Amino acid sequence: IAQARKLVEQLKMEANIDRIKVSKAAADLMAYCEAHAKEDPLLTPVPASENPFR
Amino acid sequence: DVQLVESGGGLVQPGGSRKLSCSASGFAFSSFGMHWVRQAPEKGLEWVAYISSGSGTIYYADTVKGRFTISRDDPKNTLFLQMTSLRSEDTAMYYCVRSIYYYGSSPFDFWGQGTTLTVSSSDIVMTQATSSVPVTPGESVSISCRSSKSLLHSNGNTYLYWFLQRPGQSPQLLIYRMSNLASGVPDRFSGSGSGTAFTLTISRLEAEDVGVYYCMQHLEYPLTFGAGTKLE
Amino acid sequence: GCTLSAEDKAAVERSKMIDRNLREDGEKAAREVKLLLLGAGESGKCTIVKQMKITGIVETHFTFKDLHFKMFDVTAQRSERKKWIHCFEGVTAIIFCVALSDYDLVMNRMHESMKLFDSICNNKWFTDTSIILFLNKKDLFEEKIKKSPLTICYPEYAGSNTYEEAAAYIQCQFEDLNKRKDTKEIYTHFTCSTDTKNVQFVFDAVTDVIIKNNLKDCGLF
Amino acid sequence: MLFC
Amino acid sequence: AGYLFLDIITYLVFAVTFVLGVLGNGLVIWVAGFRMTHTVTTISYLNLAVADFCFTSTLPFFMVRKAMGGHWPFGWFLCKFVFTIVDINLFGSVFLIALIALDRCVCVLHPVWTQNHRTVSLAKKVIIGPWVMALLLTLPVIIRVTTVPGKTGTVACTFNFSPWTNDPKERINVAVAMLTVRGIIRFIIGFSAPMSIVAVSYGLIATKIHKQGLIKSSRPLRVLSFVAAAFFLCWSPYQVVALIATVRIRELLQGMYKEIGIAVDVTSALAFFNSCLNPMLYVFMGQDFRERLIHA
Amino acid sequence: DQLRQEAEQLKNQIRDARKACADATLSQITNNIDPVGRIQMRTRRTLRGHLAKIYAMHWGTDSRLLVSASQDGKLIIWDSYTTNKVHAIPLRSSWVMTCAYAPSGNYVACGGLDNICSIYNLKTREGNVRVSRELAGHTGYLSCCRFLDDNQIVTSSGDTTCALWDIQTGQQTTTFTGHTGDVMSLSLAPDTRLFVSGACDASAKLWDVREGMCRQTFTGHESDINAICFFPNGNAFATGSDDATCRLFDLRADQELMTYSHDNIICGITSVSFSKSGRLLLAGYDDFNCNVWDALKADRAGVLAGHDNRVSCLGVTDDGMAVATGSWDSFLKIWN
Repeated sequence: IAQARKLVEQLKMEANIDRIKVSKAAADLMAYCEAHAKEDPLLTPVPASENPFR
Repeated sequence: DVQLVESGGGLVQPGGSRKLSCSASGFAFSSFGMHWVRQAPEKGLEWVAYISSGSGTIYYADTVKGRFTISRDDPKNTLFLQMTSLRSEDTAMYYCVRSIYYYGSSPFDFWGQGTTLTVSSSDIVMTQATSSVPVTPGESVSISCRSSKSLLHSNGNTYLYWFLQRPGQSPQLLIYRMSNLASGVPDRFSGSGSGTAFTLTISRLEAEDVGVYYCMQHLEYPLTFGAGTKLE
Repeated sequence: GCTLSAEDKAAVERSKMIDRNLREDGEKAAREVKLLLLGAGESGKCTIVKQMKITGIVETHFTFKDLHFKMFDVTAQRSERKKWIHCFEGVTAIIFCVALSDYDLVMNRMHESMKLFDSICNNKWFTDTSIILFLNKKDLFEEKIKKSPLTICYPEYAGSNTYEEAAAYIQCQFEDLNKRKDTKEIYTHFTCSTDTKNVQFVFDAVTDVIIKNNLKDCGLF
Repeated sequence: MLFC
Repeated sequence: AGYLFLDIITYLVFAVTFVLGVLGNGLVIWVAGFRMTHTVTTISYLNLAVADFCFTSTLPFFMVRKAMGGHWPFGWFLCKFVFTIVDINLFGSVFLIALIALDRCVCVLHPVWTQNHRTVSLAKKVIIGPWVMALLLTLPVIIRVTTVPGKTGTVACTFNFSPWTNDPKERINVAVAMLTVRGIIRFIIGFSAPMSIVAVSYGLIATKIHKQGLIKSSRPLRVLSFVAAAFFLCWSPYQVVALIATVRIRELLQGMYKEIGIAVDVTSALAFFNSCLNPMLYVFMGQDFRERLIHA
Repeated sequence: DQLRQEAEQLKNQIRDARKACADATLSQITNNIDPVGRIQMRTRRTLRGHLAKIYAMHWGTDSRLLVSASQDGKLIIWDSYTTNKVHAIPLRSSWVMTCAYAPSGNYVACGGLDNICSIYNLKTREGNVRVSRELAGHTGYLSCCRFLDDNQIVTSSGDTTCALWDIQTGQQTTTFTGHTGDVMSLSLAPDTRLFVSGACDASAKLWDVREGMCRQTFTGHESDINAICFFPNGNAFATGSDDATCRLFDLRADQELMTYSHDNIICGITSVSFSKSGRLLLAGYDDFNCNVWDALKADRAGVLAGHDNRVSCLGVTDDGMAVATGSWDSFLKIWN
């Protein structure tokens, strides 16, 4: 019963958490990828000049 | 407790021979590439011989090839320099300097006490003019060393080392590859510059920094030292 | 050689030296025959460790007739067997201890042991790993079958309560859980607190796995 | 291992 | 007597040997050397692949001589560099086959020893054996094989055996003696030994497998039988006719006991042919190597 | 029973709150952006020194040095640009399932089936790497270990619990006691104030190091989670399961955002990692090759085929310039 009591308490003190909106979450996840897009040497391949691994 | 102790010093007649020995302690001697750096009675450091870890590589100064031989005794942690045909230009104090080479290592980091020797009566030139400058405690001084050849390899790392020789002690490594302040050295020191133009920057200079400072080039063997700049 | 600094070249020399030492240590490590010991007979397994004269894995290095076995005891690892079992994908053979006398002690221990054998005999990892099988605790199984019938565990068993018939029956429905009867070989052996017969047996059934691994490696089989 |  | 058809046979055998050998051994060198890792088995199949690849690649220089009649239209440092690269590799290939048979026999007969000592370090130490022995026995080719002109007007590749020319009869005598030495070495150390090691070290595997009943299937005694009988049936006729010629050597040099030359040509075609299917028998008979080929 | 009823009511409340905010899928939002994931990565380097199945690797902060661990019993510290071995650290227990490399570069760590997260000192006055500490408080195999500082490490263990350590003392300053099956994976959000773990009860949990609580729980998979990894915001993370479907959950909104499945692949996902942008998502499968998923629009935008066995570990450099995959064929590859 102690284990069940602790589990219920954990659910109780994690439920009362502020939520956000999925749409804006996905939009933010998109905006970050778009913003730091140019400095990603795997998405936009970098010329063989400053490619340390050649 | 990383002491290195050199033995084999004394007086030798010219044309003779002698065994020098350096006994290591407190470090994994088999993993290090040990050097020998002599020092004439009142002159600057001068590279002598280097033997790698695993004794694969052995280089020599142009002034001792054939006359000198360097070997290490790994199971017993002792480094041997064999000197034959000791001219009068070999009278000097010989040092035991270890150096381990990997990405980001700290070569020439520990200098032994160094044995004294007496004998009865294309290379990159590193110029370190202005051999002496007066020093006021609490000030800041910058020592200048210059290279004939550009010390900036294509790898992007400039192979410059800065050694302080305390009065009557063994030199402590200060800066490796022109910028990295070596471990155990106070923050106030600093290095900077580009190929063929160097500067060791000290801030808030105080006592127990007096001595003679040397520079090294470590692109190509033989390593060459500056004439040494003195503080007083 | 060209375009390499002095330090950038001594670094490579150190790397080659490191590679030398890795090759040496890899050879010295591959020399050891790596057996995996596992079996729900905890008393059986500790006794077996006892005859093999020398907190997680408990390696037990021993040596016999110049082989260098290395027996890993994993039963202290009380977790999900699925997640670490593939670490032993290359063991030479699995040792398996089950107490014979526990045929009627609780679901009876014999059934738990045979479920374990069936599971560990048909992993996608142990499809070529011969399973040695010790049926230890024989001596007291003798008396305990003299008193109690073998039907206590097997309702379908129909035979005399003599020791021989019961023992052959036990070996039968362990060795018949082997689905892949053409690849794996289930070496079996009845043991007790008796002499070095036990290590003789493990050597005998690890030699026959070295032979087959050599034939497979030479493409010859 | 080659005649002539 | 129809011999033009037999010459046709030899030409086609050389052709197929060249093409298949170059192709297959290229694949095997690629796979073993680069694709897979390096085990004591792979770095022994690789050596055999190399030793046959170089020879197969140099086969067309024999095709041209056969087509053009006895004549070498190439330089001096091709008659010196073809015969050497052929007799290194036709002759450290038999040694590598013998070594693979011996390795298999020890891997089965002495599981304890090969568990303790058979490592890649020992393989690299041993593998110098076949090559050094091949070099040592091919020194005669490296020395006395200089191009010689023809009396009718031509230039061929043969053995000088007397750079000093004092008399035709003395030349014949010295050539005969040295050729007899060469033939004895060839037979003994190239056929008697590797067909002793292969036969013995596969009979021992057969006895161990049947006697002790380790294998339910019969495949090992079939792959084994193929890779032994193919070696025998390929290399054997050439060695027999070669010994026959070495016995009847003065006479064939003196322009009679004819057609032994045709026999030597045709059988040598088959012996060379062995070097093209060696990669099939050894490497591409196992499942792992086939799978690596397919994946790559 | 009454406590079970209360737990069911709380679970219903949580599912209702989750459904309340689920206004739209991320795929709908990203339907209006350019699909530009069509990429080819060529094996720039192959790091070959390990003699057994590589189970883990980690990157140094400089994106130049990487540590790897294997059943070989060794822990090699490599130089990427030159394929050099800076160190090779012989462990006292071959069964290693993890490794970490401190953000300062000073130490490494190495766990496994022996339950001890050992820690090695690389910068020392002698020339040798020596075991500075051996953290011994777990009962089951350690699965993942991540350095927070030079003094505290977090580790996840088959005893269903994770525990932040304190290396000088040797003790656990915290133990996180939430999961129900093995815990197999770990990642640290960039601020290192929190971290997520993916256990074999097909769940993930959002821990919190200084507190020791468990704030969030994500239960989208249908089997165990074999690898987890944050999005570089420290805002979302991607978990790779063994039902062949890695998923991108986000810390906010408490819920799945996207599933990266294709009926062609059915093998389980062993590794998951992102790339500096986050627009690209790698993966690593039992079916011998990676993938490259267009993280914002699930699409197999390229394949890192080229490994002869299962890829067991995958790491994109700190600067983003390359991705290194390890695999049970004992080769690490760099795919710029």
